[PDB]
Amino acid sequence: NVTGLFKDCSKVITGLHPTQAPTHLSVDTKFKTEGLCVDIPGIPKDMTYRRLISMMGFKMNYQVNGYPNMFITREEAIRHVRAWIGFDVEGCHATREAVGTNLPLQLGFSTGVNLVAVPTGYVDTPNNTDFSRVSAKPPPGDQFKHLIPLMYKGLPWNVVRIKIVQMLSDTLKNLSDRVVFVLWAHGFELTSMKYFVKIGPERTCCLCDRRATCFSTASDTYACWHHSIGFDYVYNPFMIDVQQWGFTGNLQSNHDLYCQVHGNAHVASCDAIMTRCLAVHECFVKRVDWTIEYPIIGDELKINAACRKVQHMVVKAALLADKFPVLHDIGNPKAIKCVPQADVEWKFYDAQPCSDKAYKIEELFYSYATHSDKFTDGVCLFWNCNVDRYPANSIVCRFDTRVLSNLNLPGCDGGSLYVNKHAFHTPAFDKSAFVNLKQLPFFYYSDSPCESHGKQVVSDIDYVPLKSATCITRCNLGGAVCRHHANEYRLYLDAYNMMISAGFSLWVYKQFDTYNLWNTFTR
Amino acid sequence: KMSDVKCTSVVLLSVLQQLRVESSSKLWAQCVQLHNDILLAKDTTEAFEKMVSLLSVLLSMQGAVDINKLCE
Amino acid sequence: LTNNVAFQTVKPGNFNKDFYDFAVSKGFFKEGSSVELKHFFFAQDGNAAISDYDYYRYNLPTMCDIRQLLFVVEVVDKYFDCYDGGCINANQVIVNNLDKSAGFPFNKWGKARLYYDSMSYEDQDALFAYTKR
Amino acid sequence: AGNATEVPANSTVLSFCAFAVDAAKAYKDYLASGGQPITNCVKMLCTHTGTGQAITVTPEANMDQESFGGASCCLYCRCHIDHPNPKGFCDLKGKYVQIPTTCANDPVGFTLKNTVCTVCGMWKGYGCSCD
Ligand SMILES: [Mg+2]
Ligand SMILES: [Mg+2]
Ligand SMILES: [Zn+2]
Ligand SMILES: [Zn+2]
Ligand SMILES: [Zn+2]
Repeated sequence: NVTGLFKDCSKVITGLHPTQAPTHLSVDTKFKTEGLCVDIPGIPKDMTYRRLISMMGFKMNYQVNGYPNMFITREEAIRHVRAWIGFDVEGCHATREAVGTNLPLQLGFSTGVNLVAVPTGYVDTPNNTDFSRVSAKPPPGDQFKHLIPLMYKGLPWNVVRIKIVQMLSDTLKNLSDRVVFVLWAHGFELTSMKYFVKIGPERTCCLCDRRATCFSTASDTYACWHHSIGFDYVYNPFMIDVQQWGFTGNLQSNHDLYCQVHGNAHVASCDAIMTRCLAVHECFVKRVDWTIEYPIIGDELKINAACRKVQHMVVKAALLADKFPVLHDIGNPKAIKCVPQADVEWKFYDAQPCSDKAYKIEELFYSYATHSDKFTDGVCLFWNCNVDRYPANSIVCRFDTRVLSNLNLPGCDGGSLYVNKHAFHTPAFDKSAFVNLKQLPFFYYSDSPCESHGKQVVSDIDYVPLKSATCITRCNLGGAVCRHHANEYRLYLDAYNMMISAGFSLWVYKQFDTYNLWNTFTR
Repeated sequence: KMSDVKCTSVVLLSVLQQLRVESSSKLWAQCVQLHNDILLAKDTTEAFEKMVSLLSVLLSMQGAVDINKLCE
Repeated sequence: LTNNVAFQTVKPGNFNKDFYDFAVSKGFFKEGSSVELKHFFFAQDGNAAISDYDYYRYNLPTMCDIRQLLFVVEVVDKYFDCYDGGCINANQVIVNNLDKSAGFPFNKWGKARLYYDSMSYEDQDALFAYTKR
Repeated sequence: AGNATEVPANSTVLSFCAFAVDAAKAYKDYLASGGQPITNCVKMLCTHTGTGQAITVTPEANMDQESFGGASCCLYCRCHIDHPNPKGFCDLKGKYVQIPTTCANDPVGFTLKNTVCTVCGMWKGYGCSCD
């Protein structure tokens, strides 16, 4: 048999002089005498011939000990989100001096970048091979008409590969230490990646210590993401084949199933975004795993501690304010009381009851469609759960998906994929859910003794001059300090601001009011 | 990255101008020329060489004691 | 007017580093992207004013086709028949921001507030009547 | 159109060596880990009489060495990559090469490793008049 790899595309019919023919199948047949070759001095070697060499069907699945795999499995990809980047290419056919092969033209990534490159290909010469510019034309498909003007706007390839290294470098320098490309029509993209990729044994950066992901041909040196200026080769990408995962028709119809957000403006970045959106759906819109971990990049533990503090405070305050008989917890897979001591009846619900504590954790998938008229006693508590419109009694805390930060990564469909430890995927944000509630207004409830020295009451507890009207912590009157309460108020305010800047929004039943906390205070 | 070059060039010209360099005349013309050329450049390398040529001006004078701020 | 020609220069803009750090922190200004920095505060050197006043050399005497002009002027006028105009007294003009420059040589003694505040309505109407002749 | 050129038994090797950064060491590591060497080389027909000098204009073997189509031996010329000759073309494109029939099963490996002594014009070890 044969393959299409290195399939010649020149239009001349005569074979090559054996001494300049790369293989035993690409010789001419006058020399072919019983599978062997005999030099016939009646004909000499040509001294001018320029045969384009198609570069498709590469097929790379080897096993060498020093070299890392290039196609990774599904689990090794799930672990390394943060590093996924879509990829799509558009093509063009060769015209006059050759025919039968495609050349890369427009490149598109998950970022909304679109590069165009002049058509270039690998030509031969009687002395060597050659990377030169060749003539081409767009595909005769009508929908591909938005490619006709692009054929005179190209760039020399070196500019393109430098731009690519730079775009990747400042997209990923603060997230991963690699890159994995998600792609669909695997073959042609692998073909295109001949232009700017180079593989080889694992290496570490120079003047930095992280693994190296860049190559420079001039100086012959590697680089990480940070220290990579002037370098023009990606040194060890990883890949993934989404269509390999058991999908049927074109990705357009497949994506069209769920995400109604990403339309199709006719470019390549659109295809890249759709591919990545689909890959995120296929692996993450399910239930969240607790065995997957992620490194911290960074500052995150502050956000976590802030969430702890604010949860404790808000729930304690709501209880002491209204004194609910029963606390209908919801969405808690670990029956752990947030406020530690609370005489209120404390339920636990979930749509995923654990093995143990299942007797505590009753199975329950909430939906306002049905359970709207069920828990009309006490109050619920939707900490980070994600349902439709919440019941008029609740204490919801829901992550807004519109904020920008390096922690949450775009997902489907409009909902984004938060990543702290174990990746949480949250649906799109909308207002219809909170039609029964109102934003929790800031406050600070304390209930404990005061400074000291005095350790009694009015008025021997140390006062400093804090004048704020919302630290509801009798002892307090305008001098309102008892040191303890004062710097505690400062700390908690800082924590609240950090939490609510990270993205989380709060809400409370409409009945809430602060004054009754003062009413509690009078002793 | 290139945006960082453009930005630091803006700040450098501001410092020069507030060091009274515009009093002299041909020097200020050259500084303005280099600044406006950097703001319109397209590739990083030649922008960097214009940047060093323009910083040489601030270094050639003894108004700013760099041995102080270079303390990290 | 005076013994030595003045050379005016144009200073460069000012940088708001906090906002730039914010915007690059949230992932903006990527290489090769579409949105970017294209609008700056360009500086000019000495002979900037005169080198721009010199741009009038593109104004040349022009003789117009008198008949077609005399027709299009009528049509243009017809585009303009829904309004109403006419002289008004001094006590009906509306000046927003009476605190701008008053041209030369009046800018040696204050802004437009002064002259609009030191001439009674009689003097203003008299000035109008004067320029009508 | 065009004409096919490589047999399916070469796809992995050719790809993995056309993407590498050091084609020579890549191929050596490929062999050294249980690989099947490259094999649709053009094979000549001659008298096995003449100089032992492999690099020649016309197939000139002895009873032991074996004439091969030169250009189809330079790995660089085979994967369609650039040559490391500082300037600037492969030399084996145009000539014939003669390899000891023993090792002449793998032509490309031999061409990569051994070299012709400049004096005797023959392979260093197969054979050389020098010393
Ligand atoms: Mg498209
Ligand atoms: Mg496409
Ligand atoms: Zn580095
Ligand atoms: Zn060669
Ligand atoms: Zn010798």
